[PDB]
Amino acid sequence: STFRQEDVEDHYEMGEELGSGQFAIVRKCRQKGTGKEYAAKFIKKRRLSSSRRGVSREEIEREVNILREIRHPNIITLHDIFENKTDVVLILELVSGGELFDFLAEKESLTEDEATQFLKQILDGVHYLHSKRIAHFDLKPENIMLLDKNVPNPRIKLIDFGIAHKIEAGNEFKNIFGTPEFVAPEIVNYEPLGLEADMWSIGVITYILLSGASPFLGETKQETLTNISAVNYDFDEEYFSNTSELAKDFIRRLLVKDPKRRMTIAQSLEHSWIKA
Amino acid sequence: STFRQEDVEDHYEMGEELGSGQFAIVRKCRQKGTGKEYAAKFIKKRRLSSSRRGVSREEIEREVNILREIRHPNIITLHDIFENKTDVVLILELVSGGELFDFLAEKESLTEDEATQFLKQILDGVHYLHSKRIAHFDLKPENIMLLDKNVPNPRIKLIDFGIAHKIEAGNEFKNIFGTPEFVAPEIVNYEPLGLEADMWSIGVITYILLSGASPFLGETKQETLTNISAVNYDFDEEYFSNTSELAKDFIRRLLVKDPKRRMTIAQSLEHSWIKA
Repeated sequence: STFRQEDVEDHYEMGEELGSGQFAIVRKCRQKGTGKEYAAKFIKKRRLSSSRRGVSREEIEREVNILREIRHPNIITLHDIFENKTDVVLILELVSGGELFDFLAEKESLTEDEATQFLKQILDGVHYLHSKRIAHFDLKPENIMLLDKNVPNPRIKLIDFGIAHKIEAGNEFKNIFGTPEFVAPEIVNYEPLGLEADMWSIGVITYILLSGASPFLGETKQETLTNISAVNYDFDEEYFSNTSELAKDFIRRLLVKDPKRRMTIAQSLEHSWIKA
Repeated sequence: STFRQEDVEDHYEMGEELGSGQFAIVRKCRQKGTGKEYAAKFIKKRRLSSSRRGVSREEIEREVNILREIRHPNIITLHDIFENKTDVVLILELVSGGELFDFLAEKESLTEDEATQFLKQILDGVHYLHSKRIAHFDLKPENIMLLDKNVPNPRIKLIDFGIAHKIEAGNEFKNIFGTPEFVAPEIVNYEPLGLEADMWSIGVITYILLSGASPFLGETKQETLTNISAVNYDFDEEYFSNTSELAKDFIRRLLVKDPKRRMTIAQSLEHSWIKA
């Protein structure tokens, strides 16, 4: 594929920095032709043959390709793609209403009806992707952005696909990526991956939505990963004293070591806790 | 343990930024009491209970503890430790002569006698650590700094211990850390770890010193890790056409999937290729 070999500065005005990914730098920008505001994602390119400062070209295309197919209200849109020697610049949809992580702390804990209002939107977005055999692999509060934060039940779009793959496979797909807190045991153990890893993440997100705490985080990175592979977590009455058995079951049907016994996305939408 | 709960700015002047680690920010600084120049490493602290922006407190102490014991000419020294709400600030020795990665590209390839001049110093530093049962876990050209770059056979000190552990164990130690290119298969497969992982890294460094290329890097992260677990590499005549069998053997006795059959640090110093 080929992106626009042009100066992004010619068509978009840069300013206010937003996210700060590993090799990704996000900046709030302004389209000159219309005045519309967009979000520009700078992806540094893997330099001279053998290096690690930057993302590989082949890995950048993968992300673009996925954003191209993608088309769903609860999911980000890619408008333009630029490129130069050093960086590829994805012009993306701007979601100004802040991350879900930010939103949580200020409420600190949601009611089950509120929690399911957020969850339904995720499950819709994740359902759409899984239909097209796309695994996000990085579902977490930081990649769940609200359109408007100051409305009663805020509406969300999913962001960041630098790690998403198409599981278009009678193949084998393994590797280690994502944030330790949210990764499924197969990623931790370096075992075959599928769409099932995202269902583990949602289980973790849901735990965080209800309790506020992360089910698997420990005092060290080592320990966080031990807990995940072991599946060492419990519904600590502290938070789950007044949580329904259905809500518990939903989470308990998603945090299952064996990816096959783990719930799928269509089963999650048919659950009594989520279903109307 | 307890660090200096004081403003680092009161005792050291900041300026020129050097490295840019994940949660670590390195800055070149100047001691006020003497005028001596030091390197200040800012470590962001893991914030409200459940988070990932920053290193855990327990993980920061571990690094400090290791730098405290540490005492060897080819190894960095920790002078002071400060702390505030957000960051812990390690005042470290300043190594101005740039990274080994930087040095390589401008040469771009070393002679075996030169290569062993660098290697001996590493093996000495790594030997000292392994004696005290300390595994660096992050041996790579970016963590190997030269004192003076413009001298014939430059002298090096090892840096960055945010990932180093003491393998003081009738215990189990597993987790995933380091740069994909240099990590040993047991880290990739999430299997028990020991001092042996560092011997894999040196094998990789040595390959890079002689050839310039990284033995296991592929076009994607997935592929890089496949090659490591598989141990898929060959002495490509392109680079190794004129490389000695001893140099080959040394590398070949270090890139062994099974950590036990892999060479130990004392065996590496007794090798004909390294030994006087």
